[PDB]
Amino acid sequence: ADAKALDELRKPKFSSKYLIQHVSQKLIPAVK
Amino acid sequence: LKLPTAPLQLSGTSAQIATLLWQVAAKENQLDKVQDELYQFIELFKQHSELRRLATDPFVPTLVRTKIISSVLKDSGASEITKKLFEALADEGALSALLEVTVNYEELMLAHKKEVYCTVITAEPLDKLERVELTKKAEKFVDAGFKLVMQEKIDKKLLGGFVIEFSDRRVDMSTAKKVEEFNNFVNKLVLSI
Amino acid sequence: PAIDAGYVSQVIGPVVDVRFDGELPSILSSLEVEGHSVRLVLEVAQHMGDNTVRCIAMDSTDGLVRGQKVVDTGSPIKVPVGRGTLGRIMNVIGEPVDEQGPIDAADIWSIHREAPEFTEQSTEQEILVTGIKVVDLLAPYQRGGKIGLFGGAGVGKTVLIMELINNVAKAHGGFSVFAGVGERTREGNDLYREMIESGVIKLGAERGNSKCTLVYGQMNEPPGARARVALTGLTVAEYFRDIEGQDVLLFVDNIFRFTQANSEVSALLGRIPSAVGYQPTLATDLGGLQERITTTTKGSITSVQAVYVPADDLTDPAPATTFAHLDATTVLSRSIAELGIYPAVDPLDSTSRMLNPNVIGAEHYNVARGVQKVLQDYKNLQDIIAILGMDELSEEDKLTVARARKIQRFLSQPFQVAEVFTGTPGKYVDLADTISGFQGVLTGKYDDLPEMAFYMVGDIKEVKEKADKMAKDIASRKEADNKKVSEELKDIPSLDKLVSEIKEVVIEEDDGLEEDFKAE
Amino acid sequence: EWEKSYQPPVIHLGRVLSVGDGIARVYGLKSVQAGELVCFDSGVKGMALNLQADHVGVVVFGNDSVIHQGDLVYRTGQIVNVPIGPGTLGRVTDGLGQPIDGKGPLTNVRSSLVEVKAPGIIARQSVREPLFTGVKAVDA
Ligand SMILES: Nc1ncnc2c1ncn2[C@@H]1O[C@H](COP(=O)(O)OP(=O)(O)O)[C@@H](O)[C@H]1O
Ligand SMILES: [Mg+2]
Repeated sequence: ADAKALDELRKPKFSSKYLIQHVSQKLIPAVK
Repeated sequence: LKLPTAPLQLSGTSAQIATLLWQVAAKENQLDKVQDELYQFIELFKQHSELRRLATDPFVPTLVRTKIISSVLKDSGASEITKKLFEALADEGALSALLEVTVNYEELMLAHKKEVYCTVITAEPLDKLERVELTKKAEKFVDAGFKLVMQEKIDKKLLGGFVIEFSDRRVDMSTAKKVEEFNNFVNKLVLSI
Repeated sequence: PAIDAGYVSQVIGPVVDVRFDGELPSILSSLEVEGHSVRLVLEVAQHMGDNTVRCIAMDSTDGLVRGQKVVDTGSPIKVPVGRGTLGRIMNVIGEPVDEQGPIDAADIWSIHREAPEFTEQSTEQEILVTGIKVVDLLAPYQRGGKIGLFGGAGVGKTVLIMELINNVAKAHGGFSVFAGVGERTREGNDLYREMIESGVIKLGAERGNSKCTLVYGQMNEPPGARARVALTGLTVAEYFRDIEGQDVLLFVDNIFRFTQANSEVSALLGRIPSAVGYQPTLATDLGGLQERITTTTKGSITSVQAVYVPADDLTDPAPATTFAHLDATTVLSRSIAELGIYPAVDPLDSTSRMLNPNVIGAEHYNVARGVQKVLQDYKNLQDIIAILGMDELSEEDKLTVARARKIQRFLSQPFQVAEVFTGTPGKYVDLADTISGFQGVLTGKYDDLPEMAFYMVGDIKEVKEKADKMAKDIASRKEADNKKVSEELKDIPSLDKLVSEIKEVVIEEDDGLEEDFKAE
Repeated sequence: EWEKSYQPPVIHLGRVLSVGDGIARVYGLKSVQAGELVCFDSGVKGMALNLQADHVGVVVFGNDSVIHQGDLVYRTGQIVNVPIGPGTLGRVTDGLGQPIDGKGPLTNVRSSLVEVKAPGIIARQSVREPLFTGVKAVDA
């Protein structure tokens, strides 16, 4: 799927950051 | 084979991923783990433009898509279900489905914790006894021992009482619908008598 | 109740998608919906692919929710068959609809089976004398063969099927099965009451001496029921052929409604349509149904099926596919009915495999070919007779035209089942009487009679009886009007004596409608 | 006795996904019946035609220009019905049983379904009594 539950995914809900701060340390060499 | 059954049936090909993602994370008891892991990618797709290029741009080769997702997820202690999930979507180019798997993973997680998000609209803000009256009055609308999570809003156009907005259905226990339904019943009864 | 119970996934009219959590049903297996207003039986048509089956409902799906639990019977639609089904009425799922209690079942058979194999086929061509002149002469029916009555929308292929019932079924000895597929419910009630009066269907304690089973899937039914009631009637006939081992008659009114009901369903089973708008699997559905209606070595099924033609078009694929499955074809045409010739059988479009000189004899086959030669030679003269006039043909041509107008009227016949709305008594004609009379018209023994001497008569004696009956009529002028009514003495009363006898009726004061609507 | 027996029935909602070509696709209505009369928030009724896995196909009894994407569709709980009874005699109604002659609401009337199965073989009898049309070409 519906829309009104899917507009709520525009908000940050992660409640942990052991991936979002990890991937930027390894995305840019992998795409370069 | 022998998987735990999903809490509720769902739609096609995007919720069927999230049903299967729930059905293997329940055998691992990592239901709250990957629901946190799915949410981190949604902010990750919000940050980097070279990462959501792998889900929208149709000119990246399907080798370079499946290598970059593996070359990032070698590490960080992400769950082995999700690093098997993202390699399944990167081989098929279904990385765009993650925004729709997550909203279908949510209500599977919601019906596993048996919570239902409702919304209460009253004429005035409540007491602490009026809330425990309202909770057991509104517990007759859910179909099991569901932990009701209320939200509170105010409309003085209602002249007392409450309505519940379950986002599927609505029950109007207000006195405004009570008096207009009363007047409809009276004015239709004198239509015959 | 977790496994072996699936839930309704989606409902598209008569097509219900049912989702099972595991251990799906087989195709053709019947399912039951729990908590419907009537008994709703679904029959699995496809395995859609994601633990979803796709079913066709044998009743209306109005009131299905997409969560309803659907139990699987583990078997196809199984109907009662046997001798306790005789004199009863069944619907598509085998339930009684005559309010005579439960059906005493010698067996509970599935309505789906394969056709009998090649080695069980029997090649025996014996004639079936029907009493109908055009049928016995120009397209004779096989006793043990498949018979088709083609025609569309009021040409007379139900009065032909009732005359065939009245003639063949009463003088048969075996059992009959009437499978009403997609027809009027008035006609099914008429046949049931008419068969009660004739003793073909007996009620109550002497019920087992009945000679007919009715299976009714009439035109008020949803398209899942009409697409499968011919299979139920076929199964009731197949039990008598295989197990009881005897000769039966299967009258199927409008086998076209089977094709049409599959054509209604198949638009929603998600298929590319075929030609005129029909399903792609037309010929194989019709073939797999029709290849079960056969005579085998263990029994006989004489199959009389009426086939509707849409828009009076024989090139429509549902009649054109039916044409190959039939031994005797009887094509009823609308223009012959508009000429007043009833039964409106086109003699130049109806055929038989019994019209063979090694089967029916030499003089019968020769008389039939001579009648068809005269009728074809007249059909080739229709344009110049229309636009130039009758007065410009040759003498042999206008002898051919006169003999053809004689044998067109002589092929018509009063039916014993039409005597309630015509007034003429019905005329069963023997086969030898038909051959003798048509040989008489062909050789030229009867060039002297009028044309209307041949119209609606039994045989060659009744054309001469009607000739003197209609040539004493032009001499029928009697004297003095034979009154004996002028002032009859105390036999004819006055008018106020006659109004003095007629009873007063009571007129009940403005329709009384609100007093009994509030009674409920 | 009405007020002592008064239960505000849980109205089941549903958004409109897509309207046009005379048919709305309706998200939601997970408990709706096939052939049920649904009611849009514009006051225009509809009939739940195709119950799909992800939406409900609703044919719209009326002009579909008043339906928007995001409109709410309340189900009425019953298969498509019209008011039948002696209170319809004399009244000019539209195709859903609502009176268009402006003579007020249909009093002394009761709703019944429009999609009823015809009476079966054992429910009929033969047609005996005549119906005189008053046309002598017909009645003769
Ligand atoms: N054998 C017949 N003799 C006289 N009239 C007939 C005959 N068959 C049909 N008719 C006339 O045509 C109509 C159609 O008959 P019926 O057999 O019910 O046709 P169908 O089933 O093809 O619509 C009858 O109501 C009657 O008026
Ligand atoms: Mg008919």
